[PDB]
Amino acid sequence: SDEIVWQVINQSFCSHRIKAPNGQNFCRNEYNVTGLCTRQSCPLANSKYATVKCDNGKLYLYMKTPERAHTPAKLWERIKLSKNYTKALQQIDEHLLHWSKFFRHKCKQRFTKLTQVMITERRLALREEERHYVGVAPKVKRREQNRERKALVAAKIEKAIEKELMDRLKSGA
Amino acid sequence: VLKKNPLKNKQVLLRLNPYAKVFAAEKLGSKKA
Amino acid sequence: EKILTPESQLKKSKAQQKTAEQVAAERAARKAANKEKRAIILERNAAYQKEYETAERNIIQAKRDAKAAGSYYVEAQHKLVFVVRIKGINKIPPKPRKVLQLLRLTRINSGTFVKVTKATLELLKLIEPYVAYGYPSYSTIRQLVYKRGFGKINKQRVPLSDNAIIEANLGKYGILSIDDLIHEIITVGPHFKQANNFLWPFKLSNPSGGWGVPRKFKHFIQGGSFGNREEFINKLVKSMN
Amino acid sequence: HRTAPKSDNVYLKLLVKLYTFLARRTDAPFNKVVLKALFLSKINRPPVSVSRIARALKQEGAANKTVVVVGTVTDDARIFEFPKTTVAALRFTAGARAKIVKAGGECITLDQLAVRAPKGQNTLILRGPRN
RNA sequence: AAGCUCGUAUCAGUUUUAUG
RNA sequence: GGAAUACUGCCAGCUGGGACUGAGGACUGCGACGUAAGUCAAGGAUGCUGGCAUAAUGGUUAUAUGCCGCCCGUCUUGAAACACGGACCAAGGAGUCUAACGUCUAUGCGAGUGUUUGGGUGUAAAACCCAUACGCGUAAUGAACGAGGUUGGGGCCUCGCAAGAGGUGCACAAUCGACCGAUCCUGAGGAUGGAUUUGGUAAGAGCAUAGCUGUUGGGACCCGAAAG
RNA sequence: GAAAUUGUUGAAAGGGAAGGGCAUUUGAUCAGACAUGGUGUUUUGUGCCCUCUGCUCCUUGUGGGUAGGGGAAUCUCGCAU
Repeated sequence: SDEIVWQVINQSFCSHRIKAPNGQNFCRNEYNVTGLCTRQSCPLANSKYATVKCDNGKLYLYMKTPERAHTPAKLWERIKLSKNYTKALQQIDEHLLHWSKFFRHKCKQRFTKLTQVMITERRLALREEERHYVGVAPKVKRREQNRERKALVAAKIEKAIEKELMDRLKSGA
Repeated sequence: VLKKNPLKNKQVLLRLNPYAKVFAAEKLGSKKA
Repeated sequence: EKILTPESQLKKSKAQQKTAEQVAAERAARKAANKEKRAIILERNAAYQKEYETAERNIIQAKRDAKAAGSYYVEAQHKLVFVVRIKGINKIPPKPRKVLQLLRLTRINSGTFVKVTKATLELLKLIEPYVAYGYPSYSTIRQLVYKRGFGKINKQRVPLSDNAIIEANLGKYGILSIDDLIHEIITVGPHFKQANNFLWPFKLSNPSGGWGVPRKFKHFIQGGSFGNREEFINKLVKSMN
Repeated sequence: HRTAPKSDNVYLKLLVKLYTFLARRTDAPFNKVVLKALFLSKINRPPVSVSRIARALKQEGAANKTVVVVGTVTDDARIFEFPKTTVAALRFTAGARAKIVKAGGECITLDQLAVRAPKGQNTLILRGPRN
């Protein structure tokens, strides 16, 4: 039963539970809509669930029902949302007919967040960066410091400058 | 959530003692013998 | 084919509609009752104001007639006194402390209305050094009930801010408004005890202008603070309040 | 001052929430009594023998009244003329269950009794001897 | 600390009254 | 002859100067203005303006200075005092284990309970099952005289809008009492008949496991006491 | 390569010693966007967009995946300027 599973996952070491310093428990399950391990939010403890996911740029409406609880292979019935904010929201509302207000509202919120996350193309389209984050290991740092000091010591910059000056102004102007 | 002290802020004062409006309009406080 | 609403959802909707109809009917009845009670409270307040004016005019006229006739006037005995704690909650002997606790004077600058009786007079005399009391006037009682008027509801100090609050608890004895409570307190009646018990003990601050004496711990008849100050108690309370 | 039970059983916790919900949303004293009894320890919840239930059934109108035992029902070999009645308890022993079923009666759980009697309709509560 | 009977008329480091 | 002023107390009278707080978070309520629409200082602040990315601002050290602060731990005596340790620092250091007897707590069974002394079995000190025995309890000092009648009793049902009235009642308490066996006598060898009461049954509650925890003996919270 | 401890350098303070707390000024010093868009419009080119023909998965649903031929003068359904 869901209640037994809900109790077994609240306590008794649910696999995906993150103990944040604030005390909030964060769920890392991909199918979760809020990412938090709470009631009516964890897909495992809820026979009926709805979430929005996307492999490619297309956004899908993943939903779960008790019918496929016996068949974990094809539990979710994803449907394409025909990417467009207004019509996608209308389609989500139509699909989630008579569903809980919580599920509908949070699915719409997840879809909106994912759609606005697609703006990442803006950063990729207008980046023209000349820095490209570079990491330097401490071992490389040591070889770039002690060797530099040795080169400076062996260079004899003052002596070289004096020799060059004594040569330039000894055979011409 | 917050206590509205009467004797000031006539708005709350009128909520209690509905005779306050009559008292003020009639100037009963300065009644003459 | 068309998707039909869940049967449980249909039952929930039917129950919600049926409950909402009753809620609207109750709201209309409550509005009508509130209007009627507001009218009743208005007429009661007018009657109480007229009664107070007539009483004061009669007292003054009786005093003047007694003066003119050459016969001494028999002033009515006082029946209501307000007692305010002066000393602290430490170093108090057990006997006065028990009386103060019985009077709900558990902290400094705290007071309550006490009925005047032969028995209560002895209690006040017992705790005379640690308390100051007098004869409150109508204005002081009204100001106290209006500003620091807190009622005791199911062991909770619910502030008094609406006639409905008083009516719910004190409506059994006919007290359905703050004005009714003030009238009962000032004019001791059959249900004075219940009204006094319902009111939470008053929490008063230090006087705005100060106690006015270099040493509080002395009899009021000798420049002190405690004792029995007949009329100066009103001024003391007003400064404290 | 008893507020919650010390038992870690999940089913007992579910029964406790159900009884608390019924008590808070029905104001029926019958639900409150069972809710309070649920928090009692094992020692405070002595078993109620089937013979004790049969003796208690001797009162008038026992057929129309169901019997509810907070603790566990234990079989008794000293009684054989067990009447036909519905018994609800947290646990039923094999012997007691067989005796109740054999005599034509029915044994149910606390939730079954609650659904059958949300406000304790014709419900009799029996407490076993303390010592 | 747990249990039962419970909210009262169970009482007072108080006062009067009564019996003396 | 006449008013005015001083003092006391009231104003649900009017109106300026200053300081802190902005708590709640879509409406449900008490209220006011308004014929109405609508508005409001009515169960907690809103609108506008000025400073800002080589920012605005914020954080650490000492000194600059308004005030306060006896040297830490243990132990004497009602207190302070006095007594014993402390030159500084890194590591170690102390209610830990076991046998028996118990309370509370949870589980499994329940008038039954305890697989593991051993055998079978085994992916091998791992995991699973128990033929007979054995520990505990299940019946007092015939329990049906009859597995008991009254008064209360958490609860249940009827009447009642409620107040309350009526019917039935677990555990548990008083009472009426009876009984198993026997006192205290008697006196057909010990029957019969009198006088008190006796500790409890009337319709079981225990077993094993696990956690905090109490007592006793074991080095027994750690070191240290003349020694045969 | 930790503390006690010792030496050099820099800074600060000091008349018969000091340390700590509430509280502010000062030097020195540290942190201080790899933030940068959003809205509806106005052109152009594309696509998962329009049109014709198709292939394939479950089970069958308010579905999923994937090709071939044509276009913008219907086109803001998204993307690009």
